[PDB]
Amino acid sequence: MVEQTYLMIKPDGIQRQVVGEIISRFEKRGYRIAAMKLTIATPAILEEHYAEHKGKPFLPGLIEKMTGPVLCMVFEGVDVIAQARKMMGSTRPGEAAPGTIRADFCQQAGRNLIHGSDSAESAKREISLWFKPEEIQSYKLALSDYIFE
Amino acid sequence: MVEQTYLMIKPDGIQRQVVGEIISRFEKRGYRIAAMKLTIATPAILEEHYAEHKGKPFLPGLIEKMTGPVLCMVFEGVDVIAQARKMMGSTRPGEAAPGTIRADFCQQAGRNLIHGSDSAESAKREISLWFKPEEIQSYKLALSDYIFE
Amino acid sequence: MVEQTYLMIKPDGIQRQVVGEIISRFEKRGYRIAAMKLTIATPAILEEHYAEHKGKPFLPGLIEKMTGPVLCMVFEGVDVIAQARKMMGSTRPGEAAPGTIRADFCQQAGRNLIHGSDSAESAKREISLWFKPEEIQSYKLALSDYIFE
Amino acid sequence: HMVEQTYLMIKPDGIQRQVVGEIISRFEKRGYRIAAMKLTIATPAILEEHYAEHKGKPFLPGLIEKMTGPVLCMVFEGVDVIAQARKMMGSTRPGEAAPGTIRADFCQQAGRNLIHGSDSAESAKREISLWFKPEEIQSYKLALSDYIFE
Amino acid sequence: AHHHHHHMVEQTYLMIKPDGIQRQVVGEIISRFEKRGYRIAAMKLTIATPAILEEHYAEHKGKPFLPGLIEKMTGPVLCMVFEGVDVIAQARKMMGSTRPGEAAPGTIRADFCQQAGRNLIHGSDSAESAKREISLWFKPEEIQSYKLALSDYIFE
Amino acid sequence: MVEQTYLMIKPDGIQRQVVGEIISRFEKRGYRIAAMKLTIATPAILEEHYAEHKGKPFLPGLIEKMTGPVLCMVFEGVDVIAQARKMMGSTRPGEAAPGTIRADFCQQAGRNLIHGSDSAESAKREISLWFKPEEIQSYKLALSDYIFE
Ligand SMILES: [Cl-]
Repeated sequence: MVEQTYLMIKPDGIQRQVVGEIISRFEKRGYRIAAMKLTIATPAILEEHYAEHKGKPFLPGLIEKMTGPVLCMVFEGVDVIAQARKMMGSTRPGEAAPGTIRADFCQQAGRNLIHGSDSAESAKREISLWFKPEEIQSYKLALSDYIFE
Repeated sequence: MVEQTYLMIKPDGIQRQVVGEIISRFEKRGYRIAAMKLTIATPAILEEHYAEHKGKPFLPGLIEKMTGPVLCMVFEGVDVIAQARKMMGSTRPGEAAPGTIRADFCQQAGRNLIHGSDSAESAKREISLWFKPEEIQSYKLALSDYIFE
Repeated sequence: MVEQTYLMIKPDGIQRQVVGEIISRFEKRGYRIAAMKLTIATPAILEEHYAEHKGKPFLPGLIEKMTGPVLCMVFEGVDVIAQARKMMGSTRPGEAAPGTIRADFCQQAGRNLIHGSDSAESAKREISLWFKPEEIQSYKLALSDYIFE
Repeated sequence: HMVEQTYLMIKPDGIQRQVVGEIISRFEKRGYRIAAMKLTIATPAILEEHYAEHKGKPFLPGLIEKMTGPVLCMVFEGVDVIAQARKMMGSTRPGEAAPGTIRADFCQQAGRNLIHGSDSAESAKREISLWFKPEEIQSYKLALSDYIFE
Repeated sequence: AHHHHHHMVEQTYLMIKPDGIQRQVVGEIISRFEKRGYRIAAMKLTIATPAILEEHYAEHKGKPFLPGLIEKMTGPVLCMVFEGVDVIAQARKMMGSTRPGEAAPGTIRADFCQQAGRNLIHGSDSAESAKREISLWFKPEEIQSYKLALSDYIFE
Repeated sequence: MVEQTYLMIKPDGIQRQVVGEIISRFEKRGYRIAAMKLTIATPAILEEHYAEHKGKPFLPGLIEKMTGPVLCMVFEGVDVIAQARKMMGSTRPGEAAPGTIRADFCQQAGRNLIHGSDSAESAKREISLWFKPEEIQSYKLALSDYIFE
């Protein structure tokens, strides 16, 4: 049993031109790219994405920072939702562990390069929000026998 | 004065899991990602993509190799069409220069990891074939003053 | 005072073609390659290597997965037995720390890329199993004065 | 909005193992700004002042001897950079340092642990002044600031 | 579909010289050949001695530079066999010119080295030399036959 | 017989934060850092540095782009003046060979990341211009026996 998580490179990842490095970290574990799309995030979609924060004082500033180019991604793998969260590291980069994306690339939570789903429920919701069903691609990795038990 | 080229990671680039490395090579020069999407190429679109080879005996082999997951990309930069061709290297990896993608990653022309547009006209045609206009994203790189004269 | 440990790249490390990357991680700390040999592991030698697991339900599957090309290695360094174990990370990649081999490359314990000795006793036994004394090479690293206190 | 500056010094082992660029890249990767950088050869006299906290301890003479050689003096600027650089360097003893840190990734023993970084705000001010003249510290703004800082 | 066509493959003898061992760039060198989907068919660390080096460099017998070459090469070496399409000529192209200063950027010798006498790596110059060098440095049972799982995406 | 060349990372190399990568390319060949200093280039020193272009119409724009942070460097090696020029590649990145700094990082001559001396006479003049004598450091690389014949 594999699962799928929603990962999104934020505008700072695009603008600092580290998209390839981010993708490589997930490919390195044999996670499969099931979907990928460059878009420019808009306030209306971001308000849905961040619905859990509705009415909170920091939400307007969060939406402003995210209004820009983003790379929407779906990666598939064993326990990938929780594992991708571990790979990203703490929301605050100063607290994140060395070897994680936020620790290795970033300084502050408001520019922390990447978003990943926090749960199976949120991954399903986020994938549906950002991707159309036909944009999720089903194929098998050739090295599957050497990646999976 | 910048232009845009169509670059497509072929199924071998997906399956060998070098997508991030490929993207990083173009980001390294300050080329801007104007569009990106993962799809599974169909014979119908591939026949149009390779229309110049219609009626040639090798065309079905071109289509069969490409019938699989691909990463469609548009990169923007100065002289990017010709420069991306130089970065990919010769169609036959054995004839490509060290430091090019095909020489660094590949052995044979039928598995040469990546496609790039040949010319201004073919770039325009290929971008329109593989992307809808709403999928092309316009934004400015923050480091523009240090990339461009 | 240096010691030596036995490290073995498993068939998944060979087939995913990450041998050089694995070796570089150990070279990076100034560990010295004292022995190295590519072989195809057989059930007979694998049963002796994994003798502590005879009678366990997982042994037949472990032997099957290990019956393939392997890279046998001996590395020398201060505390290298325990330190290589730390560098590999937990047997289960999902529990391994960021920056370890298993966390960076793998998903499941049954395909976890590499073996390393767990103790001085096991290192001595494993080195003797896979290498004859004449295969252990003694030389001094040129940068020794800058590696060892 | 508040950044600080720390003193980081590549020790002679970092120079001789020719990993200076890799070390610098690790700090550049987080958007830390190079405010000062110079190659020098450390002398016993400056090392005794740098390591004044260890005066009288038995290990000090050997520490000075190993540090007498080429070093790269550096000042990096960023949010919480003093403590952050210590996190990135890892434990003084490489065997105790976390994977992904400089000491764990490159080193074996504390006496050859590749790099020094200030341990506090007071030590950073003292060490920056000790090793650098004021005119060697450069002020400029990173073009990527809007995407590094909140 | 995606399955490869049959191609004849070659095997070349590549040897990391003592400078490659001592500068601790073994992994980086191996990665360059793995990156193209070349298969490791054999690999062994040894210490090269004058007698075996004299046979390795038999074409240089009696030449005045041979003694110094043997001295440089007396030390730890990594013996390797890599397999791939046209791998003998391709590996030579990847190593670059004998003189690193003449080697093309992106080759091993241009990227790592300064002078011919410390140029990090040896590779066979022809099929006949590869057969002879492999026999010199490896026993027959040390050559391993297996197939790369990514063959359908490495080979056309 | 070794020589010394003057290499200078231009403001675009500082601002794109590729200083470490540049330094690593020269360290990779066993070139010795003999001197290194971060400064801010002024028009007065830049006019002397570019004295050969006195009176030419492009000189004011060149000076303007170079007025910013720069990393002054001296590297020592066999034939290092010519070799560093080869490693940088053509002044115009579009003409530069794959694997060179300018081809790998840059798009246009006006933002081409790095300067290197063009001759022994220019290297001696440029080192004297940008460094005080006491800033040149004399020491021997411990890897010398494995770098030099
Ligand atoms: Cl924060």
